Amino acid sequence: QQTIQTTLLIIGGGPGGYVAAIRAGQLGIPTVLVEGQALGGTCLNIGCIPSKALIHVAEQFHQASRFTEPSPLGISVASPRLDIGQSVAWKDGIVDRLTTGVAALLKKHGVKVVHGWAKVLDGKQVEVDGQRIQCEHLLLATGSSSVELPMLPLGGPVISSTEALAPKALPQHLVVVGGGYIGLELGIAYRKLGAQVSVVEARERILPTYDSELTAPVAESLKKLGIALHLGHSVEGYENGCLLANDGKGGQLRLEADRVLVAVGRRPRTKGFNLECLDLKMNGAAIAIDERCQTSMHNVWAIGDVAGEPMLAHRAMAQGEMVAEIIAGKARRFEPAAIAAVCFTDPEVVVVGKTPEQASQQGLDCIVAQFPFAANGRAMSLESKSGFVRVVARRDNHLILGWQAVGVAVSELSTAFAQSLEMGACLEDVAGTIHAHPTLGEAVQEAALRALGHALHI
Amino acid sequence: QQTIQTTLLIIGGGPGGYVAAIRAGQLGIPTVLVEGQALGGTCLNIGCIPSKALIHVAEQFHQASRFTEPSPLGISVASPRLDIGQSVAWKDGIVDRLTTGVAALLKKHGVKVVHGWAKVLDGKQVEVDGQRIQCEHLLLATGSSSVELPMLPLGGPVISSTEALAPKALPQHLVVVGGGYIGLELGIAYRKLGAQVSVVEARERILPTYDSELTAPVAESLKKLGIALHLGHSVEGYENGCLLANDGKGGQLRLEADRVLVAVGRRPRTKGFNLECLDLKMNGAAIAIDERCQTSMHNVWAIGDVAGEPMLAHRAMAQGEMVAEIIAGKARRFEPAAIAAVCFTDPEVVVVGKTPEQASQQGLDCIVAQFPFAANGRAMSLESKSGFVRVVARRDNHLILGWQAVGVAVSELSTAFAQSLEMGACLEDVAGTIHAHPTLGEAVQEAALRALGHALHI
Ligand SMILES: Cc1cc2nc3c(=O)[nH]c(=O)nc-3n(C[C@@H](O)[C@H](O)[C@H](O)COP(=O)(O)OP(=O)(O)OC[C@H]3O[C@@H](n4cnc5c(N)ncnc54)[C@H](O)[C@@H]3O)c2cc1C
Ligand SMILES: Cc1cc2nc3c(=O)[nH]c(=O)nc-3n(C[C@@H](O)[C@H](O)[C@H](O)COP(=O)(O)OP(=O)(O)OC[C@H]3O[C@@H](n4cnc5c(N)ncnc54)[C@H](O)[C@@H]3O)c2cc1C
Ligand SMILES: NC(=O)c1ccc[n+]([C@@H]2O[C@H](COP(=O)([O-])OP(=O)(O)OC[C@H]3O[C@@H](n4cnc5c(N)ncnc54)[C@H](O)[C@@H]3O)[C@@H](O)[C@H]2O)c1
Ligand SMILES: NC(=O)c1ccc[n+]([C@@H]2O[C@H](COP(=O)([O-])OP(=O)(O)OC[C@H]3O[C@@H](n4cnc5c(N)ncnc54)[C@H](O)[C@@H]3O)[C@@H](O)[C@H]2O)c1
Repeated sequence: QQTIQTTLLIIGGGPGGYVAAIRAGQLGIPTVLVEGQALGGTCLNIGCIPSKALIHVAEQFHQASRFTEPSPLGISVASPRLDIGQSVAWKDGIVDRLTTGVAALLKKHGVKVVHGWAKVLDGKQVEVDGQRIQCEHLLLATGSSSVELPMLPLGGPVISSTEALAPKALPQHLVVVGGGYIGLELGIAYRKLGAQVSVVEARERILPTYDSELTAPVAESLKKLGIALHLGHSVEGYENGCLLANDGKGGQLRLEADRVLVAVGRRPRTKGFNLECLDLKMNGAAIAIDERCQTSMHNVWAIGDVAGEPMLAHRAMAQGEMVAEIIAGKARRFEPAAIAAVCFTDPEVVVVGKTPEQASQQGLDCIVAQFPFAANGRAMSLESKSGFVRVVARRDNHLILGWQAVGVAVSELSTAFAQSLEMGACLEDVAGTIHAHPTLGEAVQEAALRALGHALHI
Repeated sequence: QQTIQTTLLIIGGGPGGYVAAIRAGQLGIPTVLVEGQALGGTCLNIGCIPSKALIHVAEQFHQASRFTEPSPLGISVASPRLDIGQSVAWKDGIVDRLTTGVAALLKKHGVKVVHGWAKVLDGKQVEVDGQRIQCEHLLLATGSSSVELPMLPLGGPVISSTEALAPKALPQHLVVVGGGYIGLELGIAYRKLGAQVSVVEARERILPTYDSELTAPVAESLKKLGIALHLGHSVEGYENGCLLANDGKGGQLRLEADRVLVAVGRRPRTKGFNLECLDLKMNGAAIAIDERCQTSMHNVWAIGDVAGEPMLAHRAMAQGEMVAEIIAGKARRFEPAAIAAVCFTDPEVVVVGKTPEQASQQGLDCIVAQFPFAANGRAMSLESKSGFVRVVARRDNHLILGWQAVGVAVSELSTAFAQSLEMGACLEDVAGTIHAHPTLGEAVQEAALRALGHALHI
C-alpha cells in the first residue's frame, strides 16, 4: 500500500477537524483527514446532539407526566408511558442524518477521509493501518476523553456519558458523581424520564465554577424535582449494590444505587497514539498552543479539546476554520471577544463574557445590574422558571464586559450576548434598541436600563 | 369637584401611556394619566399577554394530544382532556399580576391615575366624569379598536379577539375571517385546543404583507394541522347557522360554522371622545405625528396605535419614554433602526428590518442569503419545524439591512437581529462571532457565512 502525500493532514474528524477540512477543501489546500471511529466526533455521536435530544424527549415525557396531577392549565391525561428504546432509536436517526451530511460536504469539497487510528511517526508522517501518509502541516484534533475514577472502573453499572446516552432500560436510582453540565443535564433528564436521581459533588455547590447568585435557581429546581444533592461528599466506592461517599473529615453516606454515572471531568486525548515521539511543550494534560493554534513544533497545529482550555464544540469549530485560513495565507489570530457557554439544565444557564467575580479579579470597577423574569410577561406565559438576566459593564464608559442569564428558554439569548460583545456595545446601545413584546429578551433591554438608572418594569 | 392642574396629562394607560407616565414620574414631571377601563391597555388585558398565554396552554394540550398516536419519541398517554375554564382562570391570574405591578410602579413614581373616560375640551383641558383637568402637554394614547364588518355585527357567535381570549366552552367549527397574526395565532391555538378551524382570507395568501418564501412554512403547518384555508374569498354574511363567502367573480362557499372570528384589522381610536374639537392634521384613520410624536397642535403629543403606523406594543413603549424625555428637556427624535415584528404562529415568523422586496423597491443591490433548519442540529433536537433564517445586506459594504426567520422557537432571535441592526453590523461581524453549539442561532452565523461565500454546514 503506498504513500498518500498531502499538504494538510488532520488527525480526528470531530468539530475541529471536519471544519478545518471543509474550509481547507474550500480554500483548495490538499487535505486529508484521518478518523478512527466515525465523523462528527464526540459532539455528534456521544455528546452535543444525543444529550440535547435526550433532554428534549425527557421534557416531553415530564410535561405529559405533570398532567396526571392537577394543573392550573386545566389539561388532564391518564397513563403516561415511556419505553426508552424508541427515544433512543429516535436519537440515533438524528445523529445518523448529521454524520451523513458531514460526509457529503467533505466529499463535496473533496477531502480524502481515511478511517483507522493514526500512530504518529514524526511531525510530517503518520501510519494509519499500514500506509504511511506524509504532509506539510499536521493538525491534531484528537479530542478528549472522560476521566475514570481509580476505585470505580467503568463496567456495567458504572457507565459514563456515552452509555447514559444509550439505555435499553432506565435505572431505579441513578447516582451522579459530578455536578457540572454533563452530570446535571443528564441527571435532570434521568429524573424527568422517571428514574430516581441523587447528585454527589465534592464542592460547596452544583456548578462550582459559577457564582451562587446564578447557580441558585438550578439548585432549587433539582430540589423541587426530587433530586437529592449530596454536596461536600467525594465518592470512594461502590460495594457491589451500594455507593459510599465520605465528607472530608468524617461523614458517611451509603446510597443504594444500581447505576452510578461518573461525570467527573474531561481530559485531553494525548496518549495511546505516539504523540510522545515529538518535542511538544505542555500545559498539564493538554498540548500547549499559541494564538495561531500551533504547537511548539512548527507545522504542527492543535485545536479543540486536545488544546484543553475551554472544552466546547464551537471553540473547536472556530479554531479549525482559522487554522485552515492561516495555512492558506490569511493572517489571523484567535482572540474572540468571548466564548459563550450554555448548560441545558432546567433552568438553563448561559454565561457569555466576564462574571462580576472575574471583573473584580482583573481589577475593574463595575456596574452589575440584573432584571428578573417574575417581572416579565413572556416568562409568565411560559410558566416562568424564574431566574434573571445580569449585565456587567465598565463604570466609566459602560462598555459591556459580560452577560449571564438563568431561566427557562434562555439558551437563544446567547446569540445576542455574543454579538453585542463582538461589536463592543455599551449598555446604552442595548437599552436604546427596541425589543419586541412579549419576548424573554425584553429582560436584556431592562437589565441594561437598570444599570443606567432607569428601568421601567422593575 | 375641583381643577386638577398638571404639566403632563396622558389620555390612556396602555403600553405607551404607562411608560410615558413612569419615565415622566421618574424624570419628575407632574403627571396624570386618565384611564377609562383598566391599566396596561389592550396588550395586557385583551392582546399581548392573554393571547401568548392561551397559545402556550394550546401547545401543552396539543403535545400531550399527539401522544395518543404513535410517536418516534416512545412516549404514550391516554385520555387528554381540556376544560378551558381553568386555562382561562390561569390566564386571568397572569393579567392580574401584571396590571397590579403597573399600578405599583405608577404609585412608586407618584403619578396620579384617574379612571373614567376623558372627553377632550381643548388642547389644554379635559373633563373626566365631571372634574376638569388642565395641563401644559397633552399626550393622547387612546389606542386602537377592532374593525367591525357591516353585514356581520359582533354579538354572540361573532366574537372578536377580545372574546376569543375568553371562552367558557370551545367551538365545534370556528371560521376566521382574516389571516394576519391575530387570526392565525388564534386559529392555530383554537385548533390545538381541539376545535375545527377554517381561515378565510381575501388575498392570494396568509400573511399577505410578507413574501411567499417566508410565509410558506406557516401555510404548510396549517394544512398539516387540519386548518382549511379559503384564500381569495371575502366574507358577506352569516345566515344564522352558516357562513357565506364569495370569490370575487363568482365563487361560492357555505361553511357551516357556529363561531366566526372577525380579525379583519385595527383602526386608530379617534372617535367617541371629543378629539374632533381640535385642529389635528390626519393620516387616514390616525393622528398625524412628526418624529417627535407631536400632533399639528403644539403641546399635544400622540403615541402607539392612535398614531397608527406599525401597530405594536414595543413601538408604543418606546414612543412614550421618548416623549417623556423631550418634555423634560432632552433632545430626541424617533428614528429606530427597525421595529422588530414577531408572530407567535406555529412556526413563528420574525421580521426585523428590510425584506428583499423592500430592498428592491428602495433601489438597493443586495446579497440575500438563507440557511435552513434541516441542516441544524438544535432544530432536529426540537422536532424541527423547518424554515430558515435569511439575511439581506448591501452588496458593496455588507451593511446588514434586515433579518427574517421562520421556524420553531425562533422568537428569541429577534433580540439579536434588532441589536445587530442598532449597531450597524455587516455580515462579517455576525459571521465572525462564535455562536454556541447546539443553538438555533448557529443558523444566523451560517446564513451570514453563506452570503459571504463560505458556509460550513450547507
Ligand atoms: C455528553 C457531552 C455533551 C456535550 N455537550 C456540549 C454542548 O452541548 N456544547 C458544546 O459546545 N460542547 C459540548 N460537549 C463538548 C465536546 O463535545 C467537545 O466540545 C467537542 O466534542 C470537541 O471536539 P474536538 O475537536 O476536540 O473533537 P472530538 O469530538 O473529541 O473528536 C475527536 C475525534 O478524533 C478521533 N481520534 C483521536 N485520535 C485519533 C487518531 N490518532 N487517529 C484517528 N482518529 C482519532 C476520535 O475518534 C474523535 O472522534 C459535550 C461533550 C459531552 C461528552
Ligand atoms: C389580540 C392582540 C394581540 C396582540 N399581540 C401583540 C403582541 O404580541 N406584540 C405587539 O407588539 N403587539 C401586539 N398587539 C398590539 C396592541 O396590543 C398594541 O400594540 C398595544 O396594545 C398598543 O398600545 P397603545 O399605546 O396604542 O394603547 P392600548 O393598549 O390600545 O390602550 C389605550 C388605552 O386608552 C384607553 N382610553 C382611550 N381613550 C380613553 C379616553 N379618552 N379616556 C380614558 N381612557 C381611554 C383605553 O381604555 C385603552 O386601555 C396585540 C393586539 C391584539 C388585539
Ligand atoms: N477538564 C478540563 O480541563 C475542562 C476544561 C474546560 C471545560 N470542561 C468541561 O468539562 C466537561 C466534562 O465534565 P463536567 O461537565 O462534569 O465538568 P467539570 O470537569 O468542571 O466537573 C466535574 C465535577 O465532578 C466533581 N467531582 C470530582 N470528583 C468527584 C468525586 N470523586 N465525587 C463527587 N464529585 C466529584 C468536580 O468538583 C466537578 O464539579 C467537558 O465536556 C467540558 O465541556 C473541562
Ligand atoms: N390596521 C392598521 O392600520 C395596522 C397597522 C399596522 C399593523 N396592524 C396590525 O393589524 C392588527 C389587527 O389585524 P390583523 O392581525 O388581522 O392584521 P391586518 O390588518 O393586516 O389583517 C386583516 C386581514 O383580514 C383580511 N380581510 C379583510 N376583510 C376580509 C373579509 N371580509 N373576509 C376575509 N378576509 C378579510 C385582510 O386581507 C387581512 O389579511 C393590529 O393589532 C396590528 O398589530 C394594523
